[PDB]
Amino acid sequence: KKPHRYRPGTVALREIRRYQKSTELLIRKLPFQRLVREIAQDFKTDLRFQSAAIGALQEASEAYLVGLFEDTNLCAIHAKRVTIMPKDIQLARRIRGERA
Amino acid sequence: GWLKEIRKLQKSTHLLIRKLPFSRLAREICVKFTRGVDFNWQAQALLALQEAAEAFLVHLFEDAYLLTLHAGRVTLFPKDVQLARRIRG
Amino acid sequence: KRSRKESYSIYVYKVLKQVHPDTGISSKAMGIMNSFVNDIFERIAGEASRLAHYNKRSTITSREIQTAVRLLLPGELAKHAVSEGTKAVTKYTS
Amino acid sequence: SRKESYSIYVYKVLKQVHPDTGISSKAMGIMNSFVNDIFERIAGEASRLAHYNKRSTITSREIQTAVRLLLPGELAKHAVSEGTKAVTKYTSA
Amino acid sequence: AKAKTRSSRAGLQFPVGRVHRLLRKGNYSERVGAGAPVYLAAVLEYLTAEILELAGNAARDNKKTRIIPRHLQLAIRNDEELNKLLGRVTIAQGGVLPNIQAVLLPK
Amino acid sequence: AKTRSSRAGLQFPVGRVHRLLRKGNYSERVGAGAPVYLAAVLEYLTAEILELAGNAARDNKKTRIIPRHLQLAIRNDEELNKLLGRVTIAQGGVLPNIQAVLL
Amino acid sequence: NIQGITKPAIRRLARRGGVKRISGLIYEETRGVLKVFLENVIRDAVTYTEHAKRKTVTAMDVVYALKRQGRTLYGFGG
Amino acid sequence: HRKVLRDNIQGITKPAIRRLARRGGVKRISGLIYEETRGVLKVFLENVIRDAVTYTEHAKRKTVTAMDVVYALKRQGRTLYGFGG
DNA sequence: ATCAATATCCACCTGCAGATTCTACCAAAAGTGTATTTGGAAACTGCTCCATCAAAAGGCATGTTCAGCTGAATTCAGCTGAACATGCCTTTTGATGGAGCAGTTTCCAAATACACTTTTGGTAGAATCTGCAGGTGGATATTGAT
DNA sequence: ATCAATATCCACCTGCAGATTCTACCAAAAGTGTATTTGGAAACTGCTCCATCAAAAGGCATGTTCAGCTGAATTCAGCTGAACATGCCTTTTGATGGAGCAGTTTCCAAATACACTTTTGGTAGAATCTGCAGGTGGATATTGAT
Repeated sequence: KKPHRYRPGTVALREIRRYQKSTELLIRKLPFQRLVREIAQDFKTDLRFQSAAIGALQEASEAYLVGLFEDTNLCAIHAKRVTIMPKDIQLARRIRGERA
Repeated sequence: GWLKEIRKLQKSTHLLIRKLPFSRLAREICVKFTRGVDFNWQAQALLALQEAAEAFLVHLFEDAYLLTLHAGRVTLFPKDVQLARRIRG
Repeated sequence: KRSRKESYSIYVYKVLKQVHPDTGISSKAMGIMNSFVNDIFERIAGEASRLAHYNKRSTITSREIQTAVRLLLPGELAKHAVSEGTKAVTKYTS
Repeated sequence: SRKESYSIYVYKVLKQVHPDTGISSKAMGIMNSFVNDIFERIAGEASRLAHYNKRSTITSREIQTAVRLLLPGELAKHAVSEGTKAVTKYTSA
Repeated sequence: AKAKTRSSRAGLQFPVGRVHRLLRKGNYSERVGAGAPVYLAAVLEYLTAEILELAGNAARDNKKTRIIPRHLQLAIRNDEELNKLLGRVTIAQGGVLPNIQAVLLPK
Repeated sequence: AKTRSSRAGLQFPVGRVHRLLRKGNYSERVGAGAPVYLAAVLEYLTAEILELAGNAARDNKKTRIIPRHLQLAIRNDEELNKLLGRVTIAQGGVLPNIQAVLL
Repeated sequence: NIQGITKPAIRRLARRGGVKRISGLIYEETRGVLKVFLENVIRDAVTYTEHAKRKTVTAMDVVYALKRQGRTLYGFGG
Repeated sequence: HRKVLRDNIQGITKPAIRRLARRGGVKRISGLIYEETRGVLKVFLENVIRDAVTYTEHAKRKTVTAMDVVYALKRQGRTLYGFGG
C-alpha cells in the first residue's frame, strides 16, 4: 500500500478556507510581545504596557498584514502567477502609498 | 515618437483637457446630482476642479502603468487601471 | 475612591433589544459598537465644526449637523439618517 | 473688502533665504495654502492632545508634541529646535 | 415641576443631554443650538440600529443568539455602504470575508 | 514698542497665529509660548521650501519661483514629499520619470 | 457629453503618466473613472454650496470637497 | 532588570506568516516573502509604536495604554475598533 | 467508474466563564430665571457670470499601412508544498510584590478681561521690470543602409 | 560603429505687455498696562494592574526528504495601436450688458449661555443567569490514485 499524499495546493486551499473562516490571532502572543517591547525599548527605556495595548497592536498588525497579503496576491495574479514574491509586496505597498 | 511625447508632456504643467468639454461635463454632473437646479460656477471653481481631476488621472496612470510593467507588458490595459483603483482602495 | 467610566452600552443594548429582541451581545462586540459611536460622533461633530467655521458662524445648529451627515454618509444611509434626525428634531420642539 | 494672508511673511522669508529670487503670484498662492494646511494639522493635533489629557490650554508643549507626531523625522528635529529656540528667545527680552 | 428628558421629548434611546455635553466639551464651536444634540443623537442611534440589524442577522445565520465581533465584520463588509463608511476601520477579532480568487481553484 | 514676532526673532506673525489659535476652536485657553512656537515651526518649513524652490528655479536658470519649482523641490525631497504626499500643487505638473523598461 | 473628453486628451494625460502604449479600451475606462471622481467631488462641493445658502459654486467649496476626501489642492485659497 | 530583547522579529515564524497569507487568500508562497514580511511588519510596528509612545511621553506616563495605541492607529489612517472601553 | 483515505460537517450534550440583571448612591442632566448674543430679515451695491452672439483659430476626427507586441504553445530545471519525527517554547495559571496610574487638595505662575494707544497689513493705482510669445540654429536623438 | 540624412530638442535671443513691486492711506488688529481669576502642577497617597518567575502539558516550529508543478525562458504568428495627412467643427477669445447674486450693514425677537437648585438616570459592584466552547462520534463529502 502506497502512503497517501495530497497534491501541491490541496492543503493550501484547505487552509485558505479554514483561516478565512476564523478570526483568532495568527502570530503567537509571546513572540509578538517581545517584538513590541523591543521596538518600544528602542524609543524610550523602561516602558510598561497595558496588556490591551499589546492586544491592540497585534489586532492592527495582523489586520494590516492580511490586507497587504490580499493586495500582494492580486498583484501576483496580475502577472499570471500563483506564487506571491517580494516584488509583489513592494508593488502593493507602492500603489497603497506606503513607498516610493 | 512616444518618448518625445512623454518627455514633452512631463516637462509641461498646463491643463491637458480642453476647458469647454470639461466645464460642460462638470455642470452636467452637478445638475444630475442636485435633482436639476440652476447652479452657477466660479471660473476658479472649475479650474480647481480640473486641476484636481487631471492630477488624479495622471497619478492613477502612473500606478496603473506600474501594474502594466509588472505584467511584462508596456500597453496599459483597462484591468491595469481597475486593479490600481482596487489596491488604492 | 472609585472611577466612573461612561459609555454607550445601555443605549446600544436598548437599540439591540428593539431590532433583535432575542439577541444579546458579547462585551467585545459591545466595545466595537462603542468605538463606532465615538468614531461617527467625532466625524460628524468635526465636520459640523468646520462647516460653522467656513461660514463665520459661532453656533453649531442641527443644520450644520445635517450637512455634515450628508457629506459623510454614503447615500441612502445619509437619506435615512436625515429622516430620523429631522423627525427627532421636529418632535423635540413640541 | 478685507482678506488676510501670509504673503508678507513668505516674501520676507524668501528675501532672507534667497534675496535674488522672486515668486509668482500663483506660487505665492501655493505657499499660503501650505502655511494654512500645516497650521491646521499642528493645531488640530495639539487640540486632540490637550483633550485626551483633560487639558483646556494649548501650550507650546502641545505644539511640540504635535510637531513630533506630524513631521517626518529630521524635519521634526529642526522644527523642534526652531520652536524651542524662538520661545526661549521670546521669554527673555 | 416634573422632569422629562430630552431623549423622551425627541423619541430617542440615545442620550441627548450627554451628546450635548460632549459637544460643549469638545470645543467644536463657541455655542451649540438646541436641535444639534437631538439630531446628532438620532443619527448615531440610527446608524447603530442599522449595524445591529445586519449583525443580528449574521448571528442567526450562524445559529448564535449573541452577537460577536465576527458578526459585525460580516454585516459591515457584506453591506456596500456600511463598508464604504467604515472602509478605513479595523474590527478587532472580525476576520475577513471568505474570498478565494478563482484562478487559484483546481481546474 | 516692538511686536512679539520681533521679540522671538521671527518674520512670521505671532499675534496673528495666536488670534487664529484663539478663534479656531482648538482649546479654551492658549499659552503665551504656543503661538511663538507654532509661528517658528511655520517659518522654518517655509524657509526650507523656499530654499529648495529657489535652488530648483535657478537650476532651470529662472529668477522667479513658480509652482513648477515648488513641485520639483517638494517631490525631489523625501521628507517634504512624505509630508505633502496627499497634496496636489496646482500648475506644478509631475516629476520627469520614465520607467527604465521603456528605454 | 462625456465624449468631449477626447482620445487625444486622454492620451495626453497618460503620456504625462509615463505610459508608452495605450489599449484602445482605455478611453472608455478613463471616461468612467473621471465620471466617478467628478461625481464624488461635485456632490460634496455643491453640498458645501447649499449649506452656505449660495447658488454659486466657489473655488473654496471645491477645495473643501477635495480636502475632506483626502485630496488636498493647493493654490485656490486653501 | 530583564534579559535584553534582541532579534525578536525572528520570533515571527514562517508558519505564522504563512497563516496570515492564507487568511489573505494566498495559495503559493515564494521562499523569500518571510524576510520581506518581517521587514514590512517591523516598519509598521516602528511607526505605530513611535507615535503611541509619543502620546505616552506627552501624558508624562511610563505605561503605554490601549488609548495611546488607538490614537497612534487613528492618526496613521488605521482606525481600530474595540479597545477604548 | 470506483474505491480507500482523509477531512470536513454537523448534530448533540453540559457547566462555567462570561453576559444579563438587580440595586443604591450620586454625579450630571433637567428645570428655572435672568443675562448675553446672534444670525437672519430687509434694503443697500459692484462684481463676476452667463446668455447669447459672435467671429475664427487650431485641435481633433477620420481612414490606411505597418511595425512591434501581446498571447499562445511549449519545455525543463529547480523551488516550494506535503508529510514526516522531534523536542522546545508557548500557553496557562498563579504567585510575589512593587510601580505607577489615578484620586484629592492646595495655591501661584500663567491665563483672561478690558480700556486704550500704537502699528500693521491690505489695498489700489502708479511706477518698474520679468517672462514669454515666438524666432532662431546647432546639438542631440532617430532611422536606414553599408 | 559609421556616417548619412532627417527631425525635433534646447538653449538663447528681443522688446514690451502684463505681472509685480512701490507708495500711501487707514480701519482693523496687535500691543500695553493694569487688575483679577484660575487651570493645573506638585505633593501627597490608595489600590489597580503590571512585570517577571515558575512549572507542566502539549501544541506547534523546525528541519528533512522529495517530487509535482510552477515560473521562467523561448519561439512565432497574428492582430492591435501608433504614425501618418487633411479639412472641418468644436473650442477659444472677445464683449455687451443684463442680471443674478454674492457680500455688507443695521436691528431686534428668538435664541443660547449659565449659576442655582431639584431630581433621576447611569454606573459600579454584586447577584443571577445561561449561551456556547469544547468535547465527542458518525455522516457526507472530497480528493487522488488504480
